[PDB]
Order: sequence, then structure tokens, then C-alpha cells
Amino acid sequence: MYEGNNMRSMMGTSYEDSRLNKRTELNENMSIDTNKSEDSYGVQIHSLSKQSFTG
Amino acid sequence: KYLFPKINETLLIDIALGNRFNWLAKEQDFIGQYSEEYVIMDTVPINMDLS
Repeated sequence: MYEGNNMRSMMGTSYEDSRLNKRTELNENMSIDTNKSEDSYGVQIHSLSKQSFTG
Repeated sequence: KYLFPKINETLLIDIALGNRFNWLAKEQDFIGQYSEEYVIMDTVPINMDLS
């Protein structure tokens, strides 16, 4: 309500949102994509691609 | 009773063989003797007892 200059340097400008970033996520999906055992009545074992996790 | 015995066919029965693991084919340059890698140990969060 009162203005003054409500932006001061820090923690006068931090009672608002203050840069909501990298919220905790289910990008890798448990209980759906994993924790999954609905795997189809396939034919053979074709391949399982191995990737060196550089990143 | 005098002819040389007449041979007519050889074949060389031959088949190739497989791997069943060739989707693990990782090539390299063959340098260095030892190779290793690592992982981080977990650090569980904490109670902010700000006193």
C-alpha cells in the first residue's frame, strides 16, 4: 500500500516472488513411465541401447 | 581296372557366426592404461533450526 520506494536492494524486493526457477519436477516419471510392468507380448529381445551419460 | 579315380565336387560347407551383443559396440582410440568414473554421495536436507 505504502510506496516509499518499495524496491530496495534485497529483502525489500524479496517479499514478492523473487525468481521462481527450476521447480521440483517429474520430468522422469515414476509410477507411469517407470514403475511400469505393462510391457507388451512381444516377439524377441531386440536391443537395449546403452548410452554413456556424459550429461 | 586302370583309370585314376575321378573326383568331381568339393564344396566347403561354411557359415558365418554372430555375437548377440553387437549393440554394445563401443570403439575407442586405445590410449591410457586405467579408466575410471565416479558418482556423488547423497546429501539429505536439513531442519532449519535458525536459533
